[PDB]
Amino acid sequence: MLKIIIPTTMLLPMTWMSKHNMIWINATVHSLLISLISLSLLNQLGENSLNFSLTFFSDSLSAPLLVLTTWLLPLMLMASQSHLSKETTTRKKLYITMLILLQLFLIMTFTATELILFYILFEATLVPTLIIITRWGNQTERLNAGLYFLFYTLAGSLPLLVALVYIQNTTGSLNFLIIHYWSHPLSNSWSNIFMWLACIMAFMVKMPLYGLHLWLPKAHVEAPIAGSMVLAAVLLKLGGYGMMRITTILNPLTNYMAYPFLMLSMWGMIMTSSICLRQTDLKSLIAYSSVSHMALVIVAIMIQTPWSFMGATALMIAHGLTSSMLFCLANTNYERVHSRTMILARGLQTLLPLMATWWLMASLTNLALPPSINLIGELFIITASFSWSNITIILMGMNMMITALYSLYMLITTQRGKYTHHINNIKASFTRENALMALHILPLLLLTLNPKMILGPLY
Amino acid sequence: IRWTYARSANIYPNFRPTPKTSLLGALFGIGPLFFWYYVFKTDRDKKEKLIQEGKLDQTFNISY
Amino acid sequence: DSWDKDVYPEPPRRTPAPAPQTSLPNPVTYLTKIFDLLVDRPVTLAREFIEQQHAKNRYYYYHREFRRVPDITECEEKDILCMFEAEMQWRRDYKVDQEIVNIIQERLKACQQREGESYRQNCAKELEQFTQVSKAFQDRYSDLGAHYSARKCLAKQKQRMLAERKAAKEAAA
Amino acid sequence: MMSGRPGRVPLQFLPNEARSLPPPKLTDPRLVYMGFLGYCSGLIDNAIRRRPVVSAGLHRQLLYVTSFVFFGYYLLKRQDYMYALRDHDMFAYVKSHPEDFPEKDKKTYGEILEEFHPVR
Amino acid sequence: IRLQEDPDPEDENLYEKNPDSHGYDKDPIVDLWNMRVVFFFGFSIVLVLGSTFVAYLPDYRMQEWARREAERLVKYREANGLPLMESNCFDPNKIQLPE
Amino acid sequence: MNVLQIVRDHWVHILVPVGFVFGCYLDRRSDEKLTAFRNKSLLFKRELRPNEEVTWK
Amino acid sequence: KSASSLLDLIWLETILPKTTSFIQMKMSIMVSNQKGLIKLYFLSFLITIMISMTLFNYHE
Amino acid sequence: HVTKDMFPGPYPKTPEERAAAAKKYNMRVEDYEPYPDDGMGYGDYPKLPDRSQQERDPWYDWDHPDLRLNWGEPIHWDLDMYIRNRVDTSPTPV
Amino acid sequence: MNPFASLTLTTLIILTIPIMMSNSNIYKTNLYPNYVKTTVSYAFTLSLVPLLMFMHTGQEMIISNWHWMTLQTVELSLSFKMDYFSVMFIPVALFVTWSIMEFSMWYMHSDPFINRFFKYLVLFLITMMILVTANNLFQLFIGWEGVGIMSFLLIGWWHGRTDANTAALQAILYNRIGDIGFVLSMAWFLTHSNAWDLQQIFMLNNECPNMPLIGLLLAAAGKSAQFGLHPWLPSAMEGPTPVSALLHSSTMVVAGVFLLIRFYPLMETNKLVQTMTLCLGAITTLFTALCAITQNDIKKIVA
Amino acid sequence: DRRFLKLMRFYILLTGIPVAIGITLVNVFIGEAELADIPEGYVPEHWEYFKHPISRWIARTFY
Ligand SMILES: CCCCCCCCCCCCCCCCCC(=O)OC[C@H](COP(=O)(O)OCCN)OC(=O)CCCCCCCCCCCCCCCCC
Repeated sequence: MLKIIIPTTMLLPMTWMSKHNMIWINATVHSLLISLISLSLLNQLGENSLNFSLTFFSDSLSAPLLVLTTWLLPLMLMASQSHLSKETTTRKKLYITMLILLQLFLIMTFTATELILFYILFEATLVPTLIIITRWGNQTERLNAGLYFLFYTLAGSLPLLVALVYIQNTTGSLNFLIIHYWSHPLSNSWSNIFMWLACIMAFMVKMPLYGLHLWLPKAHVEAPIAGSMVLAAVLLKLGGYGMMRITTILNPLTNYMAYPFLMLSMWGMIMTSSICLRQTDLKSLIAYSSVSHMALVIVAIMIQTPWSFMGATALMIAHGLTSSMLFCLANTNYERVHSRTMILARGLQTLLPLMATWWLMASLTNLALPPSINLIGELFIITASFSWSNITIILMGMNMMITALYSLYMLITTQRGKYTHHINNIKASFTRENALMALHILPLLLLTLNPKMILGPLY
Repeated sequence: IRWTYARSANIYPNFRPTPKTSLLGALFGIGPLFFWYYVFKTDRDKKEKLIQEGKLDQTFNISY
Repeated sequence: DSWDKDVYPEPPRRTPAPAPQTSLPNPVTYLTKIFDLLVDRPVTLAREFIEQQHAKNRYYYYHREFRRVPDITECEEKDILCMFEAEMQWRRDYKVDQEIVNIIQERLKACQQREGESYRQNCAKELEQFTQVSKAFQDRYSDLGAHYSARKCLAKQKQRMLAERKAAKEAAA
Repeated sequence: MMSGRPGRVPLQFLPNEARSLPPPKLTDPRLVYMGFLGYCSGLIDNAIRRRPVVSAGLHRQLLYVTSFVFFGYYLLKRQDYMYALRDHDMFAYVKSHPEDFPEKDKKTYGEILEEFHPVR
Repeated sequence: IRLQEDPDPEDENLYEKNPDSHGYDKDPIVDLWNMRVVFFFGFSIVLVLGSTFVAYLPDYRMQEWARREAERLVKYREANGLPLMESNCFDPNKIQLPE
Repeated sequence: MNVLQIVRDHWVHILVPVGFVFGCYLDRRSDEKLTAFRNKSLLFKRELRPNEEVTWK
Repeated sequence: KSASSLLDLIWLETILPKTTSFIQMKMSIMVSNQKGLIKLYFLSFLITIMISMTLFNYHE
Repeated sequence: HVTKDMFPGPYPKTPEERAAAAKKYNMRVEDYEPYPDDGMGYGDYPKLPDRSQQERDPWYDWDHPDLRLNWGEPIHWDLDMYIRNRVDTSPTPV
Repeated sequence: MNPFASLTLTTLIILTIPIMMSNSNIYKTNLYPNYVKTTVSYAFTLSLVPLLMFMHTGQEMIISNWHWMTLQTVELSLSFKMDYFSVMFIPVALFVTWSIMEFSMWYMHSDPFINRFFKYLVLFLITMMILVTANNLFQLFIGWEGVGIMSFLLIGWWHGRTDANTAALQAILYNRIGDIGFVLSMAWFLTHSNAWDLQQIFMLNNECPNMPLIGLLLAAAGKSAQFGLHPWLPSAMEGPTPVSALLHSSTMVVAGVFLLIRFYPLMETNKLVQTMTLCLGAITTLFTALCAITQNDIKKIVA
Repeated sequence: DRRFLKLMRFYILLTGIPVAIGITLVNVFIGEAELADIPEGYVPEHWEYFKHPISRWIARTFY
């Protein structure tokens, strides 16, 4: 699988040795090239995963993530074109290195064949993002933003490490294939429930879980524009991809003690969606809506119904995209006005009509309107939950109450309505914003026509 | 920007753990959760009381 | 008819014989006559075009067949070589078993619509034959979860097996 | 473990019986990474002394990689030797001590009874 | 003065310098360039040439293999009257039921 | 146009493809490292043909 | 109120992050800041000997 | 332009900070009624009567007639709660 | 067999053509309002040709022109329930739309977004008549929100009006309240009857569809504006009188009740389930007609 | 705004028409596969089993 790994490793000499003017022209022109190279990984067998080597392998679950990450990397490049034009060239090369290194650690992480190799490359991603969030951030609190990020993720990461080595000494291998074939029932002993607690709370923290979610509002809001998309789009989803992987040996204790988490997600998803409708900062909305959708997929894995694993993958990519346009859009209002208050800028179609067109179709994508894979994945979660419990619908049905209650709400107060006559700052839309808008939303309608590949391994 | 800082930032620097704040947090935090736990734990086992000695309909339920 | 009735049985074709005792020219028939002449014939010739050009070269495909492996039952415990084959074999059977209830569903789907309100009795055998397919499908696969496995399938099969074996002994009385 | 191994000679980088093991290849990925590590020391040295970080002191860089490769190559010989030594008394102990190491007549899944957990 | 600091710089509107700007760089020749890069592969071969690749996967997950096989198997047991697939697959002959 | 400037403007481009095709080699190089069961997988013990050597490279 | 001001902005942010970070902060100065006079330092060494030798009695 | 004072600080206990916080929200000294101070987090912010943005004078030359706002004048903590699109606090005939 | 399906399937195709000319902007501004007028008009006149087949033959038939994916035992396919309910609803519907949008271009004549409006009407039929032709309940749901989020856009024809934006909020809210039961029916259908096809749902003979018909009854309450979720039509009148005439007179409100009559093979199976339909329906008639007894407008009384 | 719109479809159509005419050519110029039975003599290659010429093409070179 070094088809994709090495050219990204080499991309660091590429950007570092590139000339003064190109750099970003260089950075994109080859990151797109790597994207179609990673588009090859769409070749799955039925159920036997693509085992490329002893340490690297991929399956129907990992591959959609790989294409998401690799194709994402050009997007923050062009997204960061505006924000970081003033800075000198050397840090420009360093910033791209952080982006490439981040995507580098992502692709190996999703493709590791040994659990600890996944873990070492799991939390290896906070190191570059901590640099991105803290150094290149904009507002003052960004200092405390990074601390909240790493400490939250680490507070659960270390228990996983102690658990992982324990399984190594107990079973003899943490490799996905061996642990899957030699999967054994995790008994109900108090020792084993804490083992389950160790192997789950790590992903739950950066899931996030209701109550264990403060980092995203304190990080995504003050993260740099490029950094903000990457966190929500994919760096949310390491825990998820790990979660469906480690859940092969935690049975049957999962069906017995997932209730507190199924609780905290269900109430949290309504709670997060409701508070999402009542923030004064637009950037907090995509952050709070993100966890609301993200709280949904934790429900999927807990019931571990085949249908639940169906929508877990689809919603992951769907939301992972969905947060991307909104953060891109929410960015576009910011630097134009140097504020993230939706109240300050209202009715932008009277000034930016094309931006509004992109705004609404991303919004209705967040609405989970079929045939978009946002709904079908999200819908499969509903069906699995009903199989788990018929009553489940009402609490989550309350989530199909708040989403559109806010997901069109900023539309009618950011892109829709009248304009304040004092902001002459608002200007025409540079084609970059619409162009990246095109590569952002056009895919989601494209693979909508063909949902089986991003459906997941349960096909 | 006085309002924006107020609505988000000023809360905890001015927050004080009064007894009523704990009660409201209880009946809006752990409280509603236990509501969902008791209702969801019940029907779940109520379903589990159905399957074992065969009193549940599974004529078409082959998409578990 | 690239398919065949043994897998896809369909009701026989019985059409009425209209006797237009009326005098008004039947507009419906004239709409067909203009339709086949104006619409079918040109696209048919285009369809007749794609025939012999497809006939000037006809590369053949063949079926992909797999030799039946020893099952997990004879697969040695904790063994990893012959576990591979039996796990592969079971999952293909899993994918196989989904497509046959699909085929019965498709047969079920066609039975109602093509037989109108008479499907209440015309699908009586079609309705009954699904139930044995579905119930046996559940006995093959049920409550296996996302991480289903050939071992777990046998564990369920065993779990049912001694329960009925003990019940049969109890039924002996 | 193995400082108490019989015949062990302290202060001896590579003992004689180590040579019976396959010497690490020149293109061994771990070896070439050690060379890549030597390269990375080259950039930093030019960086600390604020010299052209890519074209200054190529002689320094050439020494900075070759020295890492040499100490690398010898280190991997020792690395393989200890793992081979650990695997040696490994199989010496299993053969000389049969009773303490039972080989259970493991039997296929058709004869075992693993409980099925009905998930839902 | 306290902290000697520069005045806050004003946003450089790309369109005022060249009113054919693209939000890519100051220099127009590189600016029109950066479009021809993204409006190259980005939309051209990642989406369009990408779509034909992903939409033309050779038998992704062999669902057609199961299909024609499912057609193939059902006629066999329907020809000799067997009720196609059976409640159990690991047939009773080779398993070892306890006691 | 002068050869030196085209090197001094467009030379980092030509390295990304060869970096990729380099990877293809180790992917091929990795393949024979684990031949192991060469034509003794149960599905694929097809009888050897003299024209070739084994089922796959 | 119940969403941001009560629970999210305060309560969940009070229990785990603020309180635990306070605990680190609270007893740091009890253990980090010390008087610096030489006498008490070796005086502290004293009782360490007995508790090691007598209280838990690592010898037994 | 905005360093430290404008943002809410503590609850203005004393009359001196009562007047300073009244000046902080550019209101008069006498009409300044800060929010109740009991584990509430509002502090400097004043009590705003339930007057929605639909209820305000639609014939006034508002700087922002979107929700009938002006420039510089104080703003309700729950402003977005009661705006013309959302819930309204307006008189009814009965 | 040769005719019937291909003709009406062309109707779905041919008035989608105005849309992807509109995106390609091959329309020369003022030509588009008349251009779509023509295409809808032939879409009418062609729709009678399948209709004439129904008066004489009376036959109906379901088309599955595409297969989306196979969820193990569920193979979602592009299935169309083409029948008497489907075919005859076509000509009456869009001829009414063709009739009104002419009155629109005379009325709606000054706002320079004539084309943007007219295409907005054009895709509106596309989502409508796919509901009445849809066979799998998923396809019906696709059109269910399709009209719903598009009523939001259409009634919000003027972003200057904040009442319009306000009106859309409850219009989507009440519509969203309805489709919760649609999800509930979907959830029940996907678990219990494990199917999506309307033909499959009824032909399983689910004689105890308590939870589904509760969901469909809830679905009507939003779409068909029953009691509780009535006042969104008193809100949707703010959208231009043409489009208000087009959507919120009888063209997409009936989709909710048409859903129940689609489910008629299982709608009336439970006598009790019938009962609160009469209950929900009766209170609307008393309440809504009471409201129209005094209305100082010319829109509320009709609604 | 309109400039970005027309050229973005221009670039989409730039490489879209060649694959559009290509996909039309393959199913109307060089045929589609049909089922057969191996006469037990020719070793069937992996890309041979497949339906569409492009499907066998991609499998032959990229699989
Ligand atoms: C395969 C090898 C690839 C690398 C070697 C070949 C590179 C050229 C490839 C063909 C390019 C065709 C278009 C050429 C336009 C030239 C415009 C021009 O002259 O710009 C020059 C200028 C730099 O200054 P100067 O060179 O001094 O000239 C101006 C002096 N006043 O201003 C500039 O900014 C110059 C920028 C021009 C960039 C041209 C494209 C570079 C990238 C090409 C490869 C991209 C794909 C890589 C992978 C290919 C294989 C898959």
